[PDB]
Amino acid sequence: RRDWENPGVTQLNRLAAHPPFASWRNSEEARTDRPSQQLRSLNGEWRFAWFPAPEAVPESWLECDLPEADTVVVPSNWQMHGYDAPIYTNVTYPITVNPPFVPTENPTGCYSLTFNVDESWLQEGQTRIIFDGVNSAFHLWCNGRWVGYGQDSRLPSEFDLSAFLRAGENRLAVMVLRWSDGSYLEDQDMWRMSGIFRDVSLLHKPTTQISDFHVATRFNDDFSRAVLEAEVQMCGELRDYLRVTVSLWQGETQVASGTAPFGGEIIDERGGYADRVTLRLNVENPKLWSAEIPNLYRAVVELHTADGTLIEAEACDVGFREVRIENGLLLLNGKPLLIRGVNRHEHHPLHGQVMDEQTMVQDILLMKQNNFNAVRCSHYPNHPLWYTLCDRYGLYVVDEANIETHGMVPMNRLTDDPRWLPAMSERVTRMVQRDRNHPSVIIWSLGNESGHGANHDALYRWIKSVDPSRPVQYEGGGADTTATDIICPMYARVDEDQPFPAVPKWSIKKWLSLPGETRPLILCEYAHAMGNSLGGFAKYWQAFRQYPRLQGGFVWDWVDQSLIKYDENGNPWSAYGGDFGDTPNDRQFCMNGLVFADRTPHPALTEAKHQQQFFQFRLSGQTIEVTSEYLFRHSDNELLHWMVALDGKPLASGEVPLDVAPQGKQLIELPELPQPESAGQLWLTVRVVQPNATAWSEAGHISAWQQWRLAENLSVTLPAASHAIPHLTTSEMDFCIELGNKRWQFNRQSGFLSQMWIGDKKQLLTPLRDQFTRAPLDNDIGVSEATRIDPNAWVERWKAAGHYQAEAALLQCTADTLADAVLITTAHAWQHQGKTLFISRKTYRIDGSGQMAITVDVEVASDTPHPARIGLNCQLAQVAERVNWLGLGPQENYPDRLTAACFDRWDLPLSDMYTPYVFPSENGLRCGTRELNYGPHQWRGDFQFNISRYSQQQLMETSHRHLLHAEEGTWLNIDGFHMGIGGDDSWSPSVSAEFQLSAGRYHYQLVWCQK
Amino acid sequence: RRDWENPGVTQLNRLAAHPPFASWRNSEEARTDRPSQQLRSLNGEWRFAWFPAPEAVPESWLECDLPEADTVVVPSNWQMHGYDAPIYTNVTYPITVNPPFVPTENPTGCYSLTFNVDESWLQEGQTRIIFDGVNSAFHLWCNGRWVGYGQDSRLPSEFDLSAFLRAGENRLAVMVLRWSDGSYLEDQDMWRMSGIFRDVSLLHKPTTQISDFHVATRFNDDFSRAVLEAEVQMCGELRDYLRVTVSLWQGETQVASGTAPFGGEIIDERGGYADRVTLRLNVENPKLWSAEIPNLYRAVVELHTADGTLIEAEACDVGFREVRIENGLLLLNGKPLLIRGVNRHEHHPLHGQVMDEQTMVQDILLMKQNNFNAVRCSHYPNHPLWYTLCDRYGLYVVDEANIETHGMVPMNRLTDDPRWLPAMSERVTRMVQRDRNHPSVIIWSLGNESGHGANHDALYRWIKSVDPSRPVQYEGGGADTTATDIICPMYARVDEDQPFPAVPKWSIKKWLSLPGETRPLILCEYAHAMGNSLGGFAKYWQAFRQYPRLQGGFVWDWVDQSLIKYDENGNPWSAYGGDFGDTPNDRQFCMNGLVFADRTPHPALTEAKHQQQFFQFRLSGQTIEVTSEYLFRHSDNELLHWMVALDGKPLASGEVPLDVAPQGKQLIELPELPQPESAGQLWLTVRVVQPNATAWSEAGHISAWQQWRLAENLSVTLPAASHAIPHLTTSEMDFCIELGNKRWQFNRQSGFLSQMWIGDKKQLLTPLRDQFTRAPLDNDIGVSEATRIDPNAWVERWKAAGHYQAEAALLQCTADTLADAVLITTAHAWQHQGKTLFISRKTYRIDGSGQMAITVDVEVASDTPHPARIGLNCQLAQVAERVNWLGLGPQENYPDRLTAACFDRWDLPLSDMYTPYVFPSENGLRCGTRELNYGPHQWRGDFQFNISRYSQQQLMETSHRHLLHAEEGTWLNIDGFHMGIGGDDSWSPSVSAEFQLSAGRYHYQLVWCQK
Repeated sequence: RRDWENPGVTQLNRLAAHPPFASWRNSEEARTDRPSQQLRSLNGEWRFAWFPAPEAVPESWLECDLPEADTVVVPSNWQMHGYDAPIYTNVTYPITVNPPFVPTENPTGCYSLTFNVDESWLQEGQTRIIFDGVNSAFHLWCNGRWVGYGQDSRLPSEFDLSAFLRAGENRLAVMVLRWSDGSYLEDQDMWRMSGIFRDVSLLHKPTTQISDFHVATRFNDDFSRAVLEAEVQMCGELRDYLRVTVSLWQGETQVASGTAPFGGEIIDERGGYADRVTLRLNVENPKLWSAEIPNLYRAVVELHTADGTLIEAEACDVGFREVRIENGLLLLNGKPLLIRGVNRHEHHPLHGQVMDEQTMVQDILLMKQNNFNAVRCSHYPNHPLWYTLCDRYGLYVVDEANIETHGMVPMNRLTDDPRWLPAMSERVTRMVQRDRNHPSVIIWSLGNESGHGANHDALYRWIKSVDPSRPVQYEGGGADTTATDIICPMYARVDEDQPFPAVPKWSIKKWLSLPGETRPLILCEYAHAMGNSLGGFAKYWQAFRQYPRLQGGFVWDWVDQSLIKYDENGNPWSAYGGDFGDTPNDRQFCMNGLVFADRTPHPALTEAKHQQQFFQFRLSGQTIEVTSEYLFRHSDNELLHWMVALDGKPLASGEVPLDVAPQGKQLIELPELPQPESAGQLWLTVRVVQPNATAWSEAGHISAWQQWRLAENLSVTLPAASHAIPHLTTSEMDFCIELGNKRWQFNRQSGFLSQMWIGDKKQLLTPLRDQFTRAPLDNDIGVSEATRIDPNAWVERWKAAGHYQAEAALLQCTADTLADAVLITTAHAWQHQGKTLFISRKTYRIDGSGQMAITVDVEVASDTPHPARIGLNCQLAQVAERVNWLGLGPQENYPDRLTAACFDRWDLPLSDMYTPYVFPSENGLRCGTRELNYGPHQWRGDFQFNISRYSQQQLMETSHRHLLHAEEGTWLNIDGFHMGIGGDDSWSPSVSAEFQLSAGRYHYQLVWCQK
Repeated sequence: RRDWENPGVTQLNRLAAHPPFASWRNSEEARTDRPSQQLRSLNGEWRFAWFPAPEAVPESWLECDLPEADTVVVPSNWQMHGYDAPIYTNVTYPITVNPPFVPTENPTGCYSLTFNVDESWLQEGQTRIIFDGVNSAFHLWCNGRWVGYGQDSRLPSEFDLSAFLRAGENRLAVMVLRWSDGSYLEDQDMWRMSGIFRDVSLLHKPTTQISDFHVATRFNDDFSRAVLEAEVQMCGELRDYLRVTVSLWQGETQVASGTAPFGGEIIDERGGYADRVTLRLNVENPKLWSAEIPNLYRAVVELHTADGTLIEAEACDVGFREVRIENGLLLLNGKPLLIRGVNRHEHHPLHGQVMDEQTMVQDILLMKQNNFNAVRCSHYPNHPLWYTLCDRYGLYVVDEANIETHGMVPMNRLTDDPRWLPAMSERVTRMVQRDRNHPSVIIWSLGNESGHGANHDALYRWIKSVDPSRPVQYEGGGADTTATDIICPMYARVDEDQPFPAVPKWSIKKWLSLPGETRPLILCEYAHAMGNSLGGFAKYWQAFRQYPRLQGGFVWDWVDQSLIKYDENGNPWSAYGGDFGDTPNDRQFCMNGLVFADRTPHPALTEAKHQQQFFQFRLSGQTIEVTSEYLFRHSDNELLHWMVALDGKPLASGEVPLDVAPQGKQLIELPELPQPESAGQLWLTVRVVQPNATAWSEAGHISAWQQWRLAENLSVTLPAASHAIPHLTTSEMDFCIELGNKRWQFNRQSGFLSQMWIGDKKQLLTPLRDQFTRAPLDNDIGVSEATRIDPNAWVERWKAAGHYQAEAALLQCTADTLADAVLITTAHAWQHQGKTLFISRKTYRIDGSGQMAITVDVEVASDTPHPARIGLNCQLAQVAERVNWLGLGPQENYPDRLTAACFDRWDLPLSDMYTPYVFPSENGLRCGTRELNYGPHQWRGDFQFNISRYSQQQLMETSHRHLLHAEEGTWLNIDGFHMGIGGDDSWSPSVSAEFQLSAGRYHYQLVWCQK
């Protein structure tokens, strides 16, 4: 029999799902969550062998381990050890589509563990083994005797070893298969790997047990009285002296308690359950749970006797909150939620898909510090410690079933087939049976990207039947199906519509206004941050804040899924799909996160932080309206620090303590602000600072900020008459301008500034030319490769029009001396295959004071695709350690993503000016720049600059950041106009028309001097 | 592995469910439903062995059959052959309740078949084997090689034998187990048996196949234009030249056709199914299908090539009807249905649960002739020929899934467990996949008596998701759960409420009026006809006709489930639970049908026929309002025959042709009716006669009848002065009265009429005494046995009060001669343990003309339970061949069940006066009797008489009808007052207060003479 090739068999001799059990024998040890000695961890050094097929495994492995097998640590994935190549694929299945049959070449991992069991465990009670996760299917042997079979990969599999274990030395043998019929339900967009990637534990229970318990909370309209209903299910012999005690604790203080004997209410004509008992505990003025204030209680269920002798104890964490939907609005504790969620994949920086507590805690801290209040367990149930840490730290959790058949054509082939109805149920129901006691979990999810079938509807309303306390959602079928209470499309745009046949993604504002539609909209996936991305996030959050039924969404996604490889010298470097020999692969589409693999923040994280602030600011006159977006907490750990700056020079500042009610308004009256008579723009900047240290933040954390323009003083002063005039000399090929120390040289053949001299030091390695092309971004490329070309992609439209190939032709290059200046007029045109795309007309005025003023007028054809860039390009010959600039910063910003950057004077190291994206592209641009100082050079005007050690040509050719080599000198790109980056999705043109260079005529002025 | 003890494994290598396939290779052979040679019947002589356990089966059976094995016919049940004892149980499981484990003693039947397969079948195509039903689980071997495993019992199991079959001699070996884990879902109230009880077939298909097809009909508001949507699914290689033709035929006339290549509409983001194709055929003025006019079309689906070469053809029957629910009303074709349904168990008279076409046709004819328009497939899917015969003959079908866990405590133990969610789905989904193309099936059913769980809800709304064309219902959980569109309680009463805890059965009129309730009410089970039963049916149908949302119900049930045993002389006799050694058993609760096991009608069938007439009559003045209850047919084969009778003597009659629109009204004006001056009551009787022969009825069938009282002539004449006076002689112990030939003798010790003499022939074997007790009915006993006594049962209240034990005490017995008569006054009292229950005072007047007038006054105590009877009892010494009576008849009727019997003069054989109920009880009563003639004796008055050869004492002692022996003479019971029989249920007191003898004082007069 081949159980891995049959969807009707998903388990053999596997125990029922339940909430996590520690099997305490002391109620005080359960209350404080002390470790239980009845639970043993089998994590550690296991013996491992690899085989190309399960049939190649010798049967002598069932008796003793092979001498040729290696020692590995469990949990791990054997693709991170050299036994296989991890396979990255987005939509296409990594195997031949032929359900439910897998290829004969099925990689097999044979794990073995030799251990000992105490004799007290064997005399009484039941001993079970728990596998928290095995990818994908596995067969279990205990002492050479077959125990059972498991198929699911993200839910624990539990087997009874009481009749298998022996005193002394015991050997457990697990045969794990890479591919199974369940892998057809596991088409998630991640790295496909395999192995025992989660914890292995051994649990000992008494003869009579606490088999299950369900804890629910019911409230009134005011949330001042609460009823905790705890229903307890036992296994074993029914005895009249058996009693249960349900105790609720806040810290060390008992709040409520209840003791009843076994026996339930009459339900049917035959009676009720004799092995179940329900307890109703009344709580007066409970402390409600939320993402703002995570108030937690400890619920201890003690199965004992009438004498008071404790048999067993099970403890859990209970949060008094109630999540429901009324009037098309999702309410938690009676208040409409605004979801600031993010999609999270379980990707360890070093160990692949093996998750520990440290990475969970770090990820939670960076999400909470960046104003994220929710998280999506995508696309599978997570590690049960993740949920507990979410309850402790206060994050909303959307628990999603491990179902995805994105590679099926059509996508609902398996979900409409009743033959796959059992197996899918085993991936849904058990999940609920594991996670219905966590208050962090507020929304159940059927899965992702599986079309719409009747199995989805059946499992959906099954969850509605068993657990009415949580709303449940599903994307497939167009996000309007009967299988969702919450509208959750992926990558739907704010204003424009994209009507695909029979699954149209209408705009969210239009979607809410459709005839007969009532449900709230929370985006399951939006704002694809794949590389240099996340443009239009301000539009998304403006729509969220303006519309009551637009309640936020989940950003895709948190962390890049890149794997560490090593070069010839052993230096580590991040790698993506296709770097391990896996073919076919979706090349860099595994990196969509807001942080790097080592949890280094991207510049997009600052924009996400600014757009998700819980404090909104409105400057009117000289007063500030501060509006809270907290729903349950008072502003008790926040103060407003304001400052006024004249062109980056501070003038006045102050600190005001914030006292704002939840979703309330506060007025702050600033003192008499300075009124300078010096030229420049006055900027008012406010920041919200937390003085005390929270469990997730440190003392002085900035949670919100805002900037406005105050009164402006335009400069009307005139420069003094420079005593020296520039000498202009005309050669047969060059124009040479002297000002004593400073010498400019223009080449009359190319028409560009050939060379600059200060003393005898050359300053330009390449001439100052025009640039209308950038290194293509991940949003620009989309899903277009060399083999398959997408004509809608921006990079393909640019290279089809010859933007990367067009050659500059010199139309005019004249020079003439003025009274106190030398005037250089140039005029070029860029042509491709006889078609003129761009025409540049520049005027260089060299004054006697030393400044060189460049006026640039660019004509762009309307029929050619809109250029990504209009500016200048040169390579300086000097590498300076510091870069100074008066402008927006200090992070990377773009025309469609700049609301987070503040206008000030920023000084940064040169290496900080380059964003180390794994896939090289355009990066490091700083918008709104009024002044730029680098070495001896100073540039003034209004421009967007990026300064780096890598040319745009090198950034275009190179596919990995570790292959980049620093070039001689420093590459500078000053641009009059720059095009937005997009970010609605990464397979369609996402740049809005307001951020496209579509005017046709552009003008910009620069001043180049030596400070 | 023990697959029969694991709910996660319900099949192994079993093919998907589909509508029935014949695999035609000629479209004309498919259109006419000619037999297909690609389908072979394996029914016939198989080799069979019996084993106490599957482990006791030798493996040599896998190679060749055992020499000790017998030859049986397939299909059959081996409990009908002596290998096992069939077990009857109602609620208690026949095995130890320990799911999913069955006892080690599991009876095993090993079937073997040796056959041959043509070599043309092996060269090309796929050969499969179909088991239409195997009870319960089975393992299959072909030529000694294991093929698969099946678990379901009422749905076909199909296995692929293409890679197993060989040229020449092939052997198939089936191991069938009596008990499995699926038997926990098979707790239906029937005879538990086992074996291959349905057909076994072998089907041959090509390489490319028609795997499935779904046919649906969509209408407009008028039902004049129809769209037939036929969706076709194929298996095999996808070729561009493959085409499908969907042809619709009415007789030999093609109505519509459509041809399209394979390829469907775009459904998801990945596209659509390339192996599916949908055809939309427009039909102009279709002939709608209903139970009144079953208009059928033949739909032929031909998979062929572009050249026109036919590959394969599949044909089905299509009825254009649309069943929906609006405004809380169930509409078929826009008209509100009034269900006249009945519950049917598949019980063959001789072969147990093996159903053939003859029994189906006969059952359908008796249902349609008795005004039944619907049937419930309870509690399991039926034989696929049953549905086809229902479409041909026009019966509505409620298809019910094979799920019932009535023995679980609580009843929803398995249906709330997600672990049983897969298996239950395999019993639901596949059923739909077999029966969604039959227009006879109008209502889907999840099952019966399983409580309410989340699995019921999930499967319910799964059926809603796949098949919206039919409403779907479920009883469990109190019949108000979210798992029903149609309210279907069992045995809910018309007016009185019975509030069980958490599952109350409120009265239907009150149920419809509950706050927030909207759905229509159709009773799934009502009017329990267990033996002498079905009282209050008139109340049920009055409630159905008065209330628009009360749309009828299903009577439980059609046929008695009794098995034929043989005595010492080989004479067959019907037997019930406990007659085969099965213990525990529910003794005669298997016989609840309206017909006997040999399809002999019970007297209750006449009442069912009269209460379900499609014609209602209202007499006003001398005109008759005839109202049709047909919804789709015109009265084209009906005429009204009226007659007027004076005390059973016909006077005038006539025949009027009926011309009534559907649910219309017609006035019939009778001619000048006779006006007799003779004494007596005039009765007007109307009958609806069908002159022509329908497919289900014969020429002259009576479908409805009604009777009214016309003007009455009270008798004021005086009897003549008799010349002779009776001589009265007083003895020391007797009173003797002479009238020449006729001599009466009263015993002065007992006070009763001791003897009657005509000539020298004695006429009484026992004296004429009072009787206040009857042989207890099945409704009177209820669920009370000798071991467990139910105090609420009527028989236990009667025997606890001493009604069957009370002794008559003589208070007064006097005699005195009158002028022309002799007057005998008697007065008794019945006492038990010093408590007087009844007091009888009789007056016997013996006139000189010959008549003996008896006036009886009975006083009944109020605190004692109300007697079932108040009348006289005697045993005549003469057995006459004929019984004549002027009164209601000619069938058995009772005070609460008499609306079907007509008042006339009926002459019947004596053997016809005894109803042969299998469990003996009170029977043969005739109500409203004005005159009774038997031998030389004549009785006049108003009384209820039953005349038989068996005493009430013998009917009480004896438990089987074959043990009854005819006594000397003839037992006669003339009763002044009789108590109703009940029939709302058979476990509670169902007799209404208006039919109980609760007045306290009663009076009746009789006249005894010699005609």
